[PDB]
Amino acid sequence: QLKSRVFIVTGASSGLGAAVTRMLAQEGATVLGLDLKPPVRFRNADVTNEADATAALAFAKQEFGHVHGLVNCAGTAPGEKILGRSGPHALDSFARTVAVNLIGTFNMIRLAAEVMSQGEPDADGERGVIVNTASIAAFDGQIGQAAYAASKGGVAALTLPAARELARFGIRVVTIAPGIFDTPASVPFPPRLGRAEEYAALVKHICENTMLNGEVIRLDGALRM
Amino acid sequence: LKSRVFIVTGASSGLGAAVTRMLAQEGATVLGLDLKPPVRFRNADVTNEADATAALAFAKQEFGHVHGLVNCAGTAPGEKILGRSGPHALDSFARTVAVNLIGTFNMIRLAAEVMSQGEPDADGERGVIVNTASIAAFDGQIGQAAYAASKGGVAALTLPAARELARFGIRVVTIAPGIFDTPASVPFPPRLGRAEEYAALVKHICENTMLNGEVIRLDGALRM
Amino acid sequence: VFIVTGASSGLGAAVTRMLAQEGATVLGLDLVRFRNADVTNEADATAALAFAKQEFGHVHGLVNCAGTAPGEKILGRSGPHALDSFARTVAVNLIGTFNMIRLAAEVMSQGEPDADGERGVIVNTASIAAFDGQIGQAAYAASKGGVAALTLPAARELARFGIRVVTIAPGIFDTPDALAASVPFPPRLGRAEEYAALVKHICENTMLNGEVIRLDGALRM
Amino acid sequence: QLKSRVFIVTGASSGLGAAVTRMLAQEGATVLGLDLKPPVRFRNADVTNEADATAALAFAKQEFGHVHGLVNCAGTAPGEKILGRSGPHALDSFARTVAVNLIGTFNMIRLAAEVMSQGEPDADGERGVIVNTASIAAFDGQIGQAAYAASKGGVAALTLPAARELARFGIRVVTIAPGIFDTPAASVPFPPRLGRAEEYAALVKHICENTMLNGEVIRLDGALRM
Repeated sequence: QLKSRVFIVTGASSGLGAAVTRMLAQEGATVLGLDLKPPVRFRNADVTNEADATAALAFAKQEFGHVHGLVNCAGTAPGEKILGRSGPHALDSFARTVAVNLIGTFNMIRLAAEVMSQGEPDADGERGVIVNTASIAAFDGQIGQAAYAASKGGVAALTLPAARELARFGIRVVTIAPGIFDTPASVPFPPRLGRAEEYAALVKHICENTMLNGEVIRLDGALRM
Repeated sequence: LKSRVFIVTGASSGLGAAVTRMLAQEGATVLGLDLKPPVRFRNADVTNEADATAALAFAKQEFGHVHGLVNCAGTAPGEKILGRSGPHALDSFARTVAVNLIGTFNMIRLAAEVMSQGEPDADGERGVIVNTASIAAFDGQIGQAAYAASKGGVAALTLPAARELARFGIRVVTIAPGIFDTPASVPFPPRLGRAEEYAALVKHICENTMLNGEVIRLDGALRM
Repeated sequence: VFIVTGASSGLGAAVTRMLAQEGATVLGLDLVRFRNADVTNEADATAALAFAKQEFGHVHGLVNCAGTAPGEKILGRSGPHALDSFARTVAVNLIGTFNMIRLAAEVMSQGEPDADGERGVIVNTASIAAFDGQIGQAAYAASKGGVAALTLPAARELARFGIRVVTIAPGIFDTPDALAASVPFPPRLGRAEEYAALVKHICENTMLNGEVIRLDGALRM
Repeated sequence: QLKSRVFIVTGASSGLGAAVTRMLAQEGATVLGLDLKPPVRFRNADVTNEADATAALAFAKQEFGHVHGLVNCAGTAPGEKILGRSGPHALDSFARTVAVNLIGTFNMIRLAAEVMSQGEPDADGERGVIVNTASIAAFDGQIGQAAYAASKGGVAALTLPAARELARFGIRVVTIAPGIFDTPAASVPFPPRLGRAEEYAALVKHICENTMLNGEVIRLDGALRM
């Protein structure tokens, strides 16, 4: 049960983050939802920014004493071709998508983990769970997804060395790679957009299933782009 | 899962026994198949067409319609391609491939036919097929050619199967387990898996409609 | 000295061509010298490998290109997929290459290492269906998926004797229409010689081991 | 043949880029060697800076007339734990490794590809080949390799969307994931040794010649799993 477990949810104001936050709250969990702007406490923070990350962790210690969970859902999925009519893909645009998607989730990991590390382990020796949001684009990059695919491919790659290291402290790191979700016909089955709640239902299952660790789980109705 | 009819392979022990246990406790009805006795149990050779056919008739008559198939029939033998004795016996590779791959496919093609004829639930779903590969399919070690190749063919089966079966609202998902205690080096949890953990992933797969066509490693982050 | 499986046509025939040009000795096997053999059969394969040892005195290479790539649904108009058809595809594609691997490896076992310590190189033909199985390719995907998974345990064991094991997963080749149009680049069918060319890159580059290499023009089915 | 073809190579001063530049020179190719420090024409460039990268492409457009080939070999490979004795992994250190390994290769790719774009197709219809250098850590990330692994995982994941877009113009994009090489061992199954940079170069060459190789990541690692 997640009851009285303290989770940090990133991208918490909408989409996958909102749905995870909601799921945790229904399970009696305690949540710090973090996002750039406003839609269980909510704080504003740029996950990319060191000082904002630090201050949200300091808010967590001070309000709650412990952190047992981190769910990285802050994310941007722009579309932009490597060679546009206009000229080449903006460099800034690519660096920014990498900064939000990859650097931000790493930033939340290095700092959340420091804290989970200090808490009481459970019966299995578990101290913490970290879940990240990659995307199916990490494996099936479509035209115009270069930045996005590279970004989420970095997240997907990060899972295993993070799992191997944090195993020491009994912290799990698992990554979900979602397909198309109804968030702010092609799909073999079910032939429809994923509902955020289905994403959250997998998140909770990772939280509960101690043997899931170091893996990237495709959640995509068998879609291949 | 309550009042749903599931067929489970390798049901007399290990993963399959834990899956039958999980299902029954969820109020589902289970036809557990295995070669030898340990919810009804019936003897069957998952490999044999006629035998698999008869098992599916028993289920059609007896319980009426089939919702679920969990392939947990397998063998995990170990044999060098080149031994002091000589090269790896051919019979032996073929038997491992018969039980793991050919037996899984057989159970899929016949369970699928029956699910095909059933009525779709609230999401349009007519059945779920969960397959047991192995982390050997990606991390084969010395000694594991037969098992690795055999489980690797089950893994690759997943997607063409889900793609076709989508037509009928049948999902196909494969799990790739690591080391489970069935009949030290693991990163975390630094222990063998309990079979019950495998059954709980299967149950989550049953519950989560968006899981389809995927191979899910369940192995405490172990790379062999 | 090379044994090439499925050497009568397709990719096997181009592989025999390429080694023939390179001035190697080839034993072509199929249902430079040919020899009629069933890759599946424990006897034919032994007799084949015994042929090769007395007639040739060593074995340095094995290229498995014996294959069937047939099409059939899991639920057909008529009924379920035939079990024997499925078993037969697994047999040719997977049992047959394993049969050839266990035997050729026994011989390459007993030969002289070169300057890199290499006694042998085995190249297997998987397929992209092993990762992108399209509807109707369950048997094909399953068996070629078996091949692909074999590569690493096999390379890890055979490392002992300096035998490398590499698998190629080709996309669409003109071997025995605009499906071609759908391959991103080059937008055509692959030529068997290009396949043979990678077999050659692999025989040449000692660091390629234990890998499945896509040769598919960026195609995803 | 690589004869008369013009290549840009990145991290050209040592290790893998050096050996690539060597093999291209020996096959009679014109080579633009980019790197930060010196040991075919060499220029000093930061593959990460937009203006350095634009200045290198203009240079090679004016100087040689075309660009047919980009080989990305610039890269760093720090090890730092997520949670170290001192404290958590520095933020900016992680960014910096992502910036050299990932933002760097993308910068070169977007700019080279623009130029390759503007040339004539060769006999196979090919205007370019881009080979990237990822690493086995993209799939087998070891302890301490988080930043390196994510970086290279980025590079690996880029390859298919790039080949898919750039197919339109006949530019192939292929990524090699090398294992342990002798660049600035009883563990590798066979050969039980560090790879020589020449063997990396030889795969780069195989890729330039083989038109069917596109959108893929090739492990070049002697079957090592980290």
